[PDB]
Amino acid sequence: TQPALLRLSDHLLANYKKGVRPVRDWRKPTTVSIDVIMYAILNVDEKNQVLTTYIWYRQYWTDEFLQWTPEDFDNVTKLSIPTDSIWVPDILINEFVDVGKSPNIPYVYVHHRGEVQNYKPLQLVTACSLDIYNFPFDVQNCSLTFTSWLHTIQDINITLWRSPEEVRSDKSIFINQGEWELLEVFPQFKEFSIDISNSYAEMKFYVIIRRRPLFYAVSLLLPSIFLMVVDIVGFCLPPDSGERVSFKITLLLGYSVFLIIVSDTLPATAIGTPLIGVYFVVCMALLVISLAETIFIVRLVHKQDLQRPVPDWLRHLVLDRIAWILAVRGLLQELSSIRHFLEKRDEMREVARDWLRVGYVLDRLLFRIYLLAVLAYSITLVTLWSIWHYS
Amino acid sequence: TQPALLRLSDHLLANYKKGVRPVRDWRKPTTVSIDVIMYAILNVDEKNQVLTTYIWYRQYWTDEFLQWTPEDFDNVTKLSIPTDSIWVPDILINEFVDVGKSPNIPYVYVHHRGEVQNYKPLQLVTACSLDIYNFPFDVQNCSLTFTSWLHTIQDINITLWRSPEEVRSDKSIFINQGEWELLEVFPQFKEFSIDISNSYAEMKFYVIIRRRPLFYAVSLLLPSIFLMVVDIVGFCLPPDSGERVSFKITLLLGYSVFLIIVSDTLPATAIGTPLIGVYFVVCMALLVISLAETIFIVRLVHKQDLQRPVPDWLRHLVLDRIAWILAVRGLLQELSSIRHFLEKRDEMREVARDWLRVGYVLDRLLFRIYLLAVLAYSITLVTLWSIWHYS
Amino acid sequence: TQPALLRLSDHLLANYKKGVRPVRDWRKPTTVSIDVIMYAILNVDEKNQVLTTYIWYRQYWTDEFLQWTPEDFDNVTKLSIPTDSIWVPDILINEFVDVGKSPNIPYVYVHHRGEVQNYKPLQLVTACSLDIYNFPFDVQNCSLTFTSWLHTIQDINITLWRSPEEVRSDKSIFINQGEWELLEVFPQFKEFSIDISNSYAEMKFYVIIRRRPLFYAVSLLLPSIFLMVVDIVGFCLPPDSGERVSFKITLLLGYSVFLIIVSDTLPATAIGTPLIGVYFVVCMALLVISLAETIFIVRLVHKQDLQRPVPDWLRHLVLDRIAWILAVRGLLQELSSIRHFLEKRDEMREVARDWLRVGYVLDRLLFRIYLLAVLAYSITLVTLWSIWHYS
Amino acid sequence: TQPALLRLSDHLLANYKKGVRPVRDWRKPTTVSIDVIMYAILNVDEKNQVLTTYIWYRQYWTDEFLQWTPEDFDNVTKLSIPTDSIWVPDILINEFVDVGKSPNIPYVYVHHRGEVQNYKPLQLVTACSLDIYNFPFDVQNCSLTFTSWLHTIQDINITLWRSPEEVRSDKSIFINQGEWELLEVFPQFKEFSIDISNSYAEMKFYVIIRRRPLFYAVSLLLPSIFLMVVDIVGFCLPPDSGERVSFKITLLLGYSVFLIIVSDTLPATAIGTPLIGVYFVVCMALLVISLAETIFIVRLVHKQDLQRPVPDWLRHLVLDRIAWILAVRGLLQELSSIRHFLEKRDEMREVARDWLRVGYVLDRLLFRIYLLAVLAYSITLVTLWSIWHYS
Amino acid sequence: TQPALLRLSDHLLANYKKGVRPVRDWRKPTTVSIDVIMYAILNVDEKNQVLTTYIWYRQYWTDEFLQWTPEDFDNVTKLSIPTDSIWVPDILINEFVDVGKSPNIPYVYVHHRGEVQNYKPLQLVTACSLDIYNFPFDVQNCSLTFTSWLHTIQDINITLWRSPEEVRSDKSIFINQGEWELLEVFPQFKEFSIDISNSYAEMKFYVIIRRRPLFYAVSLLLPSIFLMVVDIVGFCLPPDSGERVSFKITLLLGYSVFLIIVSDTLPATAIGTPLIGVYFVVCMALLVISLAETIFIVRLVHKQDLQRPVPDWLRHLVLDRIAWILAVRGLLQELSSIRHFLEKRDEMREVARDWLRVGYVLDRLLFRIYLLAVLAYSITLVTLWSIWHYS
Ligand SMILES: *[C@@H]1O[C@H](CO)[C@@H](O[C@@H]2O[C@H](CO)[C@@H](O)[C@H](O)[C@H]2NC(C)=O)[C@H](O)[C@H]1NC(C)=O
Ligand SMILES: NCCc1c[nH]c2ccc(O)cc12
Ligand SMILES: NCCc1c[nH]c2ccc(O)cc12
Ligand SMILES: NCCc1c[nH]c2ccc(O)cc12
Ligand SMILES: NCCc1c[nH]c2ccc(O)cc12
Ligand SMILES: NCCc1c[nH]c2ccc(O)cc12
Repeated sequence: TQPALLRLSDHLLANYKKGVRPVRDWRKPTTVSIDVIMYAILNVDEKNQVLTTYIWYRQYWTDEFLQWTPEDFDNVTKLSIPTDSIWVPDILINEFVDVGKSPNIPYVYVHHRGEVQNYKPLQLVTACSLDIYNFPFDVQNCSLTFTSWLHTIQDINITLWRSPEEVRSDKSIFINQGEWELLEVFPQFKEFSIDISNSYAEMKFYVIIRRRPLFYAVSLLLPSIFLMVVDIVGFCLPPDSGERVSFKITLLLGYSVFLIIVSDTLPATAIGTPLIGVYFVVCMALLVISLAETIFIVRLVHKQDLQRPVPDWLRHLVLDRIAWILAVRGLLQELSSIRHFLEKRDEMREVARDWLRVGYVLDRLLFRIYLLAVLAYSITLVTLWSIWHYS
Repeated sequence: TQPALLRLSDHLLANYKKGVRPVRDWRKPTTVSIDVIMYAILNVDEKNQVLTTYIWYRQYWTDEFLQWTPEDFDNVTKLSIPTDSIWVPDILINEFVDVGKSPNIPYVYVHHRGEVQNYKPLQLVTACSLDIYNFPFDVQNCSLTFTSWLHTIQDINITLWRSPEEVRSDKSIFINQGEWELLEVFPQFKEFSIDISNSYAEMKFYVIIRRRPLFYAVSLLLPSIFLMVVDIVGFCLPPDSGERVSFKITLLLGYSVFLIIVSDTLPATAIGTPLIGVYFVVCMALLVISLAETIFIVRLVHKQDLQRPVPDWLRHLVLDRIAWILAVRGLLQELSSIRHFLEKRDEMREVARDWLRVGYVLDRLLFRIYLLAVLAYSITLVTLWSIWHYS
Repeated sequence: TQPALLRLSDHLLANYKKGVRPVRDWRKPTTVSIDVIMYAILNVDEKNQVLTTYIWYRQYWTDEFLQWTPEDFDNVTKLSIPTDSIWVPDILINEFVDVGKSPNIPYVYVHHRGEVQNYKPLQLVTACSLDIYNFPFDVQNCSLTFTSWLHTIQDINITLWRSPEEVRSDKSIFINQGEWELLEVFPQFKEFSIDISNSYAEMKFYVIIRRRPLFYAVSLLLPSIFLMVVDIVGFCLPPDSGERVSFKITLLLGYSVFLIIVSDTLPATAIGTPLIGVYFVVCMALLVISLAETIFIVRLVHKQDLQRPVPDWLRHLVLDRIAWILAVRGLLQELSSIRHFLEKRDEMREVARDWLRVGYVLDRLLFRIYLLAVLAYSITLVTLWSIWHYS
Repeated sequence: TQPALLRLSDHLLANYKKGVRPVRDWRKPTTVSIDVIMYAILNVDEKNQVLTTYIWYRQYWTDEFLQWTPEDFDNVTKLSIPTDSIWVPDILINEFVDVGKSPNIPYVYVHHRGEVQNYKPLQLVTACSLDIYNFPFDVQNCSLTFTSWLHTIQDINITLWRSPEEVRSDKSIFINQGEWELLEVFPQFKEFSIDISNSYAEMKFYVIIRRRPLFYAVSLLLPSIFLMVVDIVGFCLPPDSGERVSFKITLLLGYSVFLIIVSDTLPATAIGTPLIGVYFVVCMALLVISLAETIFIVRLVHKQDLQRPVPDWLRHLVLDRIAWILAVRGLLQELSSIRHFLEKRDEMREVARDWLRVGYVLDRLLFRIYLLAVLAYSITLVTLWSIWHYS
Repeated sequence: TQPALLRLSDHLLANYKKGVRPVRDWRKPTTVSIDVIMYAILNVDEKNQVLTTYIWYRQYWTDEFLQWTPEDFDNVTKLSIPTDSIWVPDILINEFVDVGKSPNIPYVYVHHRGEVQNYKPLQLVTACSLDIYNFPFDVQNCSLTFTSWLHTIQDINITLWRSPEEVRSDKSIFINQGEWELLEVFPQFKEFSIDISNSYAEMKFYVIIRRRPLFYAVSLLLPSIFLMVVDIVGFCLPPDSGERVSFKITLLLGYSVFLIIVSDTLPATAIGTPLIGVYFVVCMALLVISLAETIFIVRLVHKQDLQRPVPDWLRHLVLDRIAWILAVRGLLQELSSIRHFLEKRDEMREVARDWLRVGYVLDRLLFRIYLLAVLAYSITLVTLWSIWHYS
């Protein structure tokens, strides 16, 4: 006698004519209204200039083909019908490496005022620019864009639906102890035109994502502590001995092994320059210049050299002080010959005493240069931490 | 004359109207009833904060559009019809990296009471948090979530169908000799609301998965045995010789090679800190401080140094004791000169005898410090094993 | 006037009603009949506890909806119709990492007796347990399983169709010079029941796959030949010199480099323990205990030590024998002083002669221990080869 | 009373007959008109001779089945209908490794003049040849091709639609601070015929893509600065000592480690030869020839050798100058014997004085050879930079 | 008045009955006619015994359901209709790892004689055997196979359509400067039968693909040049000194590092044996036997040894020659004692003179053995190059 409410859906799906743009008047544009929220962001591999994310997407647009009345229809204000039989526009992410593995979920809402609602989960992995000027503290600024690809500015209207102050702080839905944390987003409207008389719609979502170097600080500052340890063990030894040389070549090789461990654990891109690794290579360069000085001291303690201290080295010293600062006859003859050979034997020692005073001064000079270099890098690190603390 | 039972399926599929929400009364919510079991869990790559699993999923929901009578229908209580022609809700896993490669299997059950049954195998690889505070013994706690994505709390009711005590212990179906073993799961009901007047359903499955370090114990405790072997071979040698130095630099390089073998075989994440590797780096730091002490002993056995034992080293010693604890004339002249040169020749030996007593005491002091460090780490390892044995 | 035979297919496809379970009587179960053959097996990556294969699958089941008569139909006993319009059950592989990239091939056979035939190529990559107790000779036992996922034991009957003796030896179709070779398979029937009054069908295919170590034998036995070469070059040298020490530290580092080359070329899993690498680490442990003995001999040739040979070393020796086994006065005074200093100069040599006899005996003792260890490992390797030759 | 404009779409979709080639006259070919723009190019992995890109594609073709009149149709000049119901040709990229993950976007334009418009985003990863003759400055020339795969030259006409001067410079739409930058493209028309009487259409897009070595210059020129540093520290030392040998073997090993760091960070292909790495291997070859010379000098300072300076070394020197350039008797006897033994003791020194003058000249000769080699490589590098600056 | 030609396609698609095997008489088999061409072959990763290719595929088969007349149909001899509405057989590649990412392109040709034409691009990555007996020159022989998977030998006839002499040389369509080049292909027909009374069709395409080692020759022959350089620097040094030992241990470690660089840049499979790397390991084995000889010479220059030259070493020498080839009394007493101690002091030198003549001869003997080994390997390399030049 009395059928169910499903015939009402037949009255919702009698003569719909799917495929046509749903408007009463054609020059009046239809209005879609969109919103986005970020549940949890996945990892950033960052080698391919790429980033991954997984967001929840809300939209609704006025369909105007469907009228419902509250009377005699058993008060079904909200009801779900499949999206494969109704109209849907094309809102797409751009600059993407591939489309995310998203489900279909064919259900959308219909109501009395005609508009159709849609919720969808979608993930996107896309190419975007990141700054690696400072490695442990990264800005990681990016921008996503949505557009009506096949429709124009008088075809589909873009509505953000929400006041930007509560868009600015959306931290109620976020996963704990993640590596990357978000601080604020910024919605704004633009337009891009390729040629004349063709203007298409564009919506953009500005994103600031931030990671803290809680793991990188302990694992990266302690190699600098090891640098200070090898610097202060390169301090108390006399420069004239070769034992510091035989230690420091193995120390340079072990330092290169430990730093290539750190740098292949964390490699960088071909676009940006990590200045921490650049300063590590500068330390390796200053250490091999120090090793050139070291083998100069190794050659300096030899007996045979032709070097000039009078014409120009005195000028360098003055410039430093100005800017920077019968058988008894045979018996006596043979014993005097023994005395002469013994005198030659301890005559060996006087040849190396003149050399030892010069190279120690030049070693202390280049040690002061390296100390000012380490102090300037410490000022640079404190300044970078203060700039990041300014935020 | 008499057709087959397939016309009965025509009576089951005459006027179904697929796509409408099947209810008699609209404000009365439909009830789905769900259950999950885990046949075998796949490997966890754990670098991407991700885990893989493969589970079997059971659900059934009251359709109410289909009535069957036991009389005159040849007693077909249970029969299979394809799922592409009937209604199905949307129950989805969240925080997933991609949807699993699952089959379609278009067959579902219909009965006399109206409800439709569904069995499906599904695998999911999803992002989840893991704790790497202690590397060989891992808690590996996680949580999965199912929800009605497009339906609300008065739309679809979630039913767990099974008493939680027999949910707590489900070990009848599990694969032997796997790396990861499960102990218990915990079903519970929650609700999340983003804004006002919008409350959606949520079901959560708590999972404890556990691996035993049967391979990691033998392969990780034996490097500590090698650490004790190199510690006790660093004990019996006299500190004044350079042979311990020339061995210990090669020993430190070989120890670094063997430990980078262990650590690139098992790397960690950028979020958590493996304290075993941290203690290995602490041992490398104490060994290079020991090497700084070692080259201090190498410089200590030289003849030329200006060090003060009287003003402050005696204060350090007191502080340690308080807190821690004619031709014959020419012949005689020349032979006396030979005696004088020979006296100088064995006068060389007395200059190095004063140094040798001090550095041995400081070496034994820092050896006691390292022994207390190894003993404290042994207490820490036994305490961690006891905490894991508490479970 | 006379149409073609395609109208016969219309008589085969007039009122089929796809989607219903095809039976005359419902409690009588339909019978599927299945068979499998393996054309070529792909590689096993074996790190993820996973294996890949590509097999050919034959099945046929009685449809009973389709009757053909040999009279007046131009003798079409066998004809092909698409499988998208007819019924098909669900026979699935389990414990799979993902479904194989298989084609569709929509053609199946129909005949006079009603049953429908199906041939399909399908590949599967699935998780399965492998034994790595012995690395070059692997058993590689596994089991695959097929089931009716949505049907019960009174719904679909499983038929193997072939006598198990000719299932046991199927080597006519196999690719030559592959790494993995199969020997026999074993078909058997089981049943698994999760809860009461619910019993589902199960078919299992037992598989023995085997690889020969023709590459691993030459590349793995020759490092043991190098171990015997370094053992016999560690034999003829006197232990008192440091030249064997300075060679053996570089030999241990080069041996570690060559063995990490072998072991990162062939790594193992986190579940099983490769005992060949375990014995390699045992050889490294015995070599560093030998190196501790070696530096004990290095300290043994020094002049200053306080060791006790009388109280306990004699007890150790007895235990080894029991279980294991005027101016002329000034001239004469000064020349006698020269004689005294020269007597002291060759008095240096007598202090080191007492030490040299003890450590050679202990070195030969630990060399006998290492020789018995290598001989026991040779017995173990011959025993393992004999156990594999037993098959 | 008055229906909407959707019935007009019914008048657009009444008797379309999708699947037929839309022409009035068959021998008159239909005309497609195409254009391409490059929004942002992705990274080039370049190991697989492959490159990735993401472009925007515009096309339109005359359909001629659809007539619209401006009168009485409410002025709908442009309207969107789905592309799944209308005709579309096959324009495909060739030599592709796989098809890009592109969306469907089922909407195309229809107008009064009959032609249908289509916009699509598509990415393609394809095999193409690149030149690695010079590593930091790469030409990276390539060519893409579009064709009508199933249609012939009298079937589909290809139209580029745009004047080639404004095709030549299209830099208004390009992403900033990318690694690869484009300069110009070149459109042209060709034709390929496999056999006789079969000629098919072809369109080709020539692409010049360019990367700047802003990261590679600083990271690659500074190893050459290190090469000059080790060259000038190999200058001031005397060749006769072994300290330069013991440094230079460790210097060669450290140089090989640093260069294998650079070369496994940036590897090359199996097709092209990177001449910078070739010159690095040439420097390693000249350094091991220098090391052979070095150990020749090491053997040169020994006392026992049989070498001929008279017959042929004088000829080599002339060729170099021409082209390149009672008891007292017992007392006296025994003291004369002491004099004879002391004379033998300082007779040791005269044997090594003759050798030292020759090898220094040959060392300076090969140092001049290496200096001319480094100077020629500097000329080569400046010439290559000038050729790239010519562009 | 006069409709278009699309109604003709309706006359082509009125009563087609898709899904039936199209024949007039059933026992007369339908004939497909196929051809293949290779545009460009992709890279071969060769670790997984796998190869990739991308080919163009041409086929046509007689449909016989469609008749066209040249009269009154406006001369449409060739026209395109979609392939989703017409019959298509199943021609598949076998032994494939996965199906290639191929497009759909739903357009096929129909004509007056009834047959339907099809062109398709398809790529396939498949498992196939390769020979690595000689590494730089590879045969790389393979075979592909096509078959009618679901049809028998009286169902579908295979036609190659082209004379085999012009199949033998098809080099008009091939990409320049690729790594792999093809020389000839060989078409032939076979048949495989699993059981009795079941014989299915098979077509096979034999492929010879060839790569030239233009990069491998320069990068692989120059390590052999380095082997000759280290061999000739191991020639001029005297064997009695330890300086050759201290160089050659570092030379062996550096040679192992350089060769593991070459061998992890180019690794091999677990099936085949690369004899170049085998000869490299043989050179390492002969060098460590040479190092055992070297440390035998190191022990040979010591003063304390008990070796027998008389009983058996003379027999070895004969076998080599046969097959291979008052106070004055106190003064005189004390000065004679000084003479005796001085006589003992230069009595040290005579003990080491007897040893030095033997080990040089044995060193030259093993050097001749290594020279014959290098000469035999040179003969082997020239012979392998001549065998490859025979082709
Ligand atoms: C299809 O082609 C045939 C072959 O040319 C056409 O037959 C001839 O067409 C010419 C062109 O006008 C006439 O002059 C001849 O008289 C035709 N032959 C005969 C026997 O009448 C045929 O007309 C073409 N079909 C159509 C529709 O034009
Ligand atoms: N799981 C319920 C879906 C859901 C809840 N809140 C949401 C907010 C936005 C969105 O796209 C989706 C949602
Ligand atoms: N072959 C059917 C497997 C099976 C048996 N019982 C089950 C229960 C739930 C489920 O998802 C699956 C199953
Ligand atoms: N994003 C809107 C589509 C669009 C704008 N400009 C374009 C240029 C070319 C093209 O294929 C497409 C477009
Ligand atoms: N543009 C069509 C390419 C093409 C030309 N001739 C061909 C022959 C065979 C084939 O598969 C493809 C082709
Ligand atoms: N070309 C058909 C291959 C084939 C021959 N015999 C078979 C038997 C079973 C099977 O799945 C496949 C086959």
